[PDB]
Amino acid sequence: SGQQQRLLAFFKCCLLTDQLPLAHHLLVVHHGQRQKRKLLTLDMYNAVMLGWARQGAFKELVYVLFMVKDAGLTPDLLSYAAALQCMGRQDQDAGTIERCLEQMSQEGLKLQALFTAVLLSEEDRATVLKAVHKVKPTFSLPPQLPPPVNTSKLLRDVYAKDGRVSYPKLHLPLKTLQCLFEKQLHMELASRVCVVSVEKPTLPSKEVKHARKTLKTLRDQWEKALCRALRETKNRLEREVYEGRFSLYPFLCLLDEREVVRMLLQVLQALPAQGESFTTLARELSARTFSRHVVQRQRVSGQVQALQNHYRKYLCLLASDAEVPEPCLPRQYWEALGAPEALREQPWPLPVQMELGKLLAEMLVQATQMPCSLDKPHRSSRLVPVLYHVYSFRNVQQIGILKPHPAYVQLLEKAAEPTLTFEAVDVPMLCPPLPWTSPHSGAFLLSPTKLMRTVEGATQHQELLETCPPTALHGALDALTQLGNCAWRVNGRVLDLVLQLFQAKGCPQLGVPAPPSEAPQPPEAHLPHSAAPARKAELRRELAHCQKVAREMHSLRAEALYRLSLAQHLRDRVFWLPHNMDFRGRTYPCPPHFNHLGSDVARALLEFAQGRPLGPHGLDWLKIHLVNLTGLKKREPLRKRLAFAEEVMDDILDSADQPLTGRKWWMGAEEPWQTLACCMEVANAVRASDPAAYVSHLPVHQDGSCNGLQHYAALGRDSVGAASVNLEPSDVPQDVYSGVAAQVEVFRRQDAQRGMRVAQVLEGFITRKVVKQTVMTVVYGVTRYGGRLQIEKRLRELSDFPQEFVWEASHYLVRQVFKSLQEMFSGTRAIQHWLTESARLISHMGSVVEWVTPLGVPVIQPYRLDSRKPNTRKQKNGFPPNFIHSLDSSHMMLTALHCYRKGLTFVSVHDCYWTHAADVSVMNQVCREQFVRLHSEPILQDLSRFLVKRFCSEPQKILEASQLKETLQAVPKPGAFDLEQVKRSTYFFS
Amino acid sequence: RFLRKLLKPDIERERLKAVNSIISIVFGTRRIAWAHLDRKLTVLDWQQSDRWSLMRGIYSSSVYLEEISSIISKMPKADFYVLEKTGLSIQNSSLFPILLHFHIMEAMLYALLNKTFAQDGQHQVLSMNRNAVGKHFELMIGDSRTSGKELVKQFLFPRVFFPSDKIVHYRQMFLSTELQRVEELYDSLLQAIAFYELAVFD
Amino acid sequence: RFLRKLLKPDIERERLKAVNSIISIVFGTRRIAWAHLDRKLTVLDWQQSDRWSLMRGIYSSSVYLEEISSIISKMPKADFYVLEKTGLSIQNSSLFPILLHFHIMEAMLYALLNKTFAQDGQHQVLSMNRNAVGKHFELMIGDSRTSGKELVKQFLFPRVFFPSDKIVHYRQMFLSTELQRVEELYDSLLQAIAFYELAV
DNA sequence: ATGGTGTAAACGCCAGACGACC
RNA sequence: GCGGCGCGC
DNA sequence: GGTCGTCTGGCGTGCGCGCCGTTACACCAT
Ligand SMILES: Nc1ncnc2c1ncn2[C@@H]1O[C@H](COP(=O)(O)CP(=O)(O)OP(=O)(O)O)[C@@H](O)[C@H]1O
Ligand SMILES: [Mg+2]
Repeated sequence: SGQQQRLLAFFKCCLLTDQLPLAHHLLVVHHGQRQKRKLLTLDMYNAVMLGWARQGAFKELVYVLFMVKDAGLTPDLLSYAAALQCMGRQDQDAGTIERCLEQMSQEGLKLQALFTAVLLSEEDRATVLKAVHKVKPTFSLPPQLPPPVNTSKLLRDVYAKDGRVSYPKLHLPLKTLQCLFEKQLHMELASRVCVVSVEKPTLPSKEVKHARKTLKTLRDQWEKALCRALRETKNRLEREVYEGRFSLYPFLCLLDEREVVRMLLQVLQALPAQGESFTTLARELSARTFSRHVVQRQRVSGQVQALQNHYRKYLCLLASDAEVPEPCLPRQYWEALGAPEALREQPWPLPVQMELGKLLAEMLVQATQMPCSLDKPHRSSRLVPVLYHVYSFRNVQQIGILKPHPAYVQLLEKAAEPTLTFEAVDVPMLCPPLPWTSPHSGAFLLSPTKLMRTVEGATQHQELLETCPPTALHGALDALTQLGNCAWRVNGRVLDLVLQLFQAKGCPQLGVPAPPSEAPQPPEAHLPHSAAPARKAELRRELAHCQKVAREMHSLRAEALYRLSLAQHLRDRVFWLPHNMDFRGRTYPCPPHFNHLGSDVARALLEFAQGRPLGPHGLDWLKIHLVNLTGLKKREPLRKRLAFAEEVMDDILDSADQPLTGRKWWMGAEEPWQTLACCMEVANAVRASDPAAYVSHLPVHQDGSCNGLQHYAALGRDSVGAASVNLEPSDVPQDVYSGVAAQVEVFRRQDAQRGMRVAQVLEGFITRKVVKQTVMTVVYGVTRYGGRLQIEKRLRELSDFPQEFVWEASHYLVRQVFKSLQEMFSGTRAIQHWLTESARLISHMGSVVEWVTPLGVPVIQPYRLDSRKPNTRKQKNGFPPNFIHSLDSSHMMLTALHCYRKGLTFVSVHDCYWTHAADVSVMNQVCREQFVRLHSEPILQDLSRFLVKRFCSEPQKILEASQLKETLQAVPKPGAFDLEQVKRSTYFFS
Repeated sequence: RFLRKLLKPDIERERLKAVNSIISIVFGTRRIAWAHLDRKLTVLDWQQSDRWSLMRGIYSSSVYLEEISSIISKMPKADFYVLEKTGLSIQNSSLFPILLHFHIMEAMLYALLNKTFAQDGQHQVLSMNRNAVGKHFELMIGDSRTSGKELVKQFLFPRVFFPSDKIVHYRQMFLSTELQRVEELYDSLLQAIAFYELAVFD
Repeated sequence: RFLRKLLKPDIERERLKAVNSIISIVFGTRRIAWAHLDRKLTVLDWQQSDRWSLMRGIYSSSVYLEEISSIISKMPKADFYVLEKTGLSIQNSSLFPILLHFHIMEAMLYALLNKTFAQDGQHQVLSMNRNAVGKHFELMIGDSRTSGKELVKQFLFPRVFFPSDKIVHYRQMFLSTELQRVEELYDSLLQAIAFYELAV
């Protein structure tokens, strides 16, 4: 129950905090209680046994065994492990050891199984093995002599020991990377990092430094008072133990008072001018105490030195001046040479988590007293609290908040304070990350990271990942590690220009915001007398409009300031970005503020740290990428694109030399800043003696046509539609969303004759973009309401008319030309139906949908009704969109795995692949081989067989089970088409 | 002049000078509370009412009338019933379900609890502005009102008299609010004391 | 199938089978009106209020109690009191003042008319769906109701059973149906006829 | 320079519940 | 979690 | 006890990140 959960959490925490000798006076007193002795022998006796087995002891485990015997429960072969572990570090007379061995042999217990069942530490296991071998040296077992190797058909060539392979290395020596690792370790032992802001400060004054000085002495006084209050409350809470129970103070005694006062003074500076939720503050305090405890326990246990030694050994595989006896994958090399062990920490339940946050919140406000009003007179000289409780309305509910004092806010606003704060995990790593070897082992040095992103709860994905054998996940773990081992650096000229525009009034058309000083002003003021009855209403209506614009401007400038300050911090450095995945297999980076899945400015400040010479064919790909990023032409072959770049050489030179002075040609492109970076790179490459010897750092992008559709045409082979999405070879690229538009608009050229308002107001507004998303989603689940909601927003930004009824558009494609859409795309809808009917019949029997990807990753859907019943509509509308989004990720991971074997730098956005200018063709061949490898196996038959085995096994009733059987056994017939034609298509991922 | 803003009905001062008992009512979105006084600052009744069926998405007058009748059954007889009035208005686009809940509770307690109004036309239920009560006790900062739990904690642990019959009950109520504070229970005593000190006992 | 959506409160069928009189009340922004019947479809009283000091500015319980008590003191005594229920939505950002007025007056009427509720717990005031009566009279266009002056013009000026003494007064009252749009408040008699036709 | 303070009334559809079924 | 916004595939 | 055919209501193509504010605004005459 709740109290059992509280005691289990308390004991499991305090054995980790080295406070078990302090907490030994709780279970004894609670067992002395008669009525409260229930829920005490369940799962906490082995916890204190393991904690006693962690460190040395002298006749301390006799009490545990006596209490277990008095309770009359089964020791379950875990107390004996603790006894063997504590038998070391002490002289043993071998007294009645034969009796102990007989007791081990009797009572149905056997050896060679508790070493993994008890799951002690490596030191404890070694001590137990030594104590066993000191008496009986015959018993000894090896864990595993050969490492497991995958045997699947799609992953047979990667793990094969034959053939010659080339593996890339880093560009930095060993000592430099050792110092970088030391810098990141010292940066991450501190939980926060301070960054100077970007805004321009002017005119300090005497009252400014007076406010700074009174802030300093106030903070010193608060620190002393907070330390005294912590000491007094700890002394008060220590007294209640011997005549009470459930001491909450050991969790407080975990952290030193300096850490507590630091986090409490640094959390007050970020508290807003208005109040905050009291429960949210309690949650934040408990979460931050947990996060600090993790790093403190990791650094006090000696794990840091072992990790440093292993990292220094492992770094020779990446170093530029070191050699290895045999090359291998990073995961296999970390698996060899030894490995550390994951903590596998379990979070404590809510009653012990929120109560201590409440306690710290009550501690902070009571013991912080500002010297009365902070005005210029000092006549009062009284002590009043800085914070007060205020009962308020927020959302649609009454909520109590914790509000500051107006004098404190006025004091804080008077200073400049160009310092910004950041969490450590929000910034990129300054050292290469850890490899992915398990769902538990991660990428950061000290902070644990989850492999599957979940919004809230959703423990079924983790259970499915842990249930499958470990060899299945190797092909995804290797891809995640390879994407994590890419080194980056910051472009400088672009950052300087961006800061120059940022300091002086901004430029909102380039994506950089504008300051609140240039917010719009009302055209007319307000008059008290009612000069006109209509004047007052319009005055209210147009003076209630500017505030929303000002608030939006404030939000945009805040986020841009954060991003630019973090970018400015990482100048003249090299950094790294790890990766994770969601529940359908797609991959994302961990640091949110600054990565490559962002806007144009976030992508134009990133460059490859290691450079490659252009080679014979490196400059042409740069010009093709420049034309691609311009976005002027997306329908022509590569020759016609590279021809265009030679005509704008003067514009490239003028934009590279004087950006903001001369002709601003790089403005007006779809991606201006990326275009400017590419122009600078190309101009530097051109003005050289030998262009083919120039070292370049700019990534080149290759994207796929329509990846969701492209998988449909091979799950069942279609000679129609494959040509539509370029799966089959052709000279000029073929567009689905462009060809749909011509039929969709054919009627309006010849129907405004009957006469309609919506038809003749448009006049050429229709394009590829306006219908792109709706035409994309028709293959997936879509309704007319979502189509209208999509089309309305696209009509909003276009400014020609505010008569926004978008129904002509939603019906015209999903309905009037929908048959034209069936005629345009047909036979892909049979699976779209078959899978939806199968999902419907599974859901009516009360079951969620689960399956396995062709690589081996198991995938499940979490939609449940408000244990709980399956939501039928949400699990039949989401299955087709969530089935293709696993296969595309499988294709990406196979392409990455076979691209790494030839020595290439590979980083991937969904559907778009990035590489050096000299390494494009190899990736283009690997992608078109791996698509055929992936889609030549029968996918729908295996899916049908897994569905039948998982669902149609039970003969509970004849009718529903039989109907499920004949729906799952019925499969659409694949068409006559061969998959050996992908290898010669030029625009498949181009 | 000040009594125009303090109390909303306009009542002649002679009948205020001879009042005997007063009950103060504070509404909430999840509870109601009330207290009783007997001109010697002697507290006799002070209770709350939790576990409602209202404010859960249904606004039907049948359950309102059943719940109000159950609450009004235990309320004893008195010369006046003073009521708490807030500063919410119709102008807020949100916070309208809260306002709709408050006006229904006020109107039904105003239509009930005034038994003889149809005969002689004497009012017996009246409002009191909450900002004025906070300013009397100096609980106002930043154009807002603070909690007031520390004031009533000092009283319970010459301003107000206190018998021994309900002292342990309210100290248990103080301990319950230490775990989870509620201000509907605390605003009742402050409003009653402010009434005996402004309108009566000049 | 109907009585679960006709009447908002729940009551036994036998009590609805045995009735003797109903008072039907319909309110609005400017005034109210009511009518009386006597179990054989025979009118006895049919009145309306002139004007108010309400709904002009602020909302106060004192003026509401004054006006409601002053109006109710003229009511006759009957068996069941039935009042309309308009289905406005909380979700609509507009129509808040009229909704607040309607809910306040519904609560006041339920409070003050349901006499002897504390002793005997039987409900005496009921809420009827307006769209249901609109469908029964079939004047609904599917989204709104039309004017109901046609039925009262056809019935007045063999089953109507108008008493002979009240003909001249009712005719004099109806002769002033050319201003203030008071004829829309004549749906009280229609709702009473509908109740007698769906309760027996 | 400052608080004081007032016065502001836009539509389909399919799948779970409900009065009638047995 | 509610509301207003903005970005990526 | 078990149905239960039908009739009324509530979401509406799938996944992932960031910022802000809880109506103040405006008037006031000292
Ligand atoms: N709005 C949306 N709704 C549903 N799925 C979407 C989506 N946008 C993207 N996707 C998914 O992501 C895939 C990628 O679509 P895109 O690669 O952007 C086609 P595109 O031709 O590259 O668009 P573009 O021409 O504007 O770049 C789709 O096939 C689909 O699976
Ligand atoms: Mg694409």
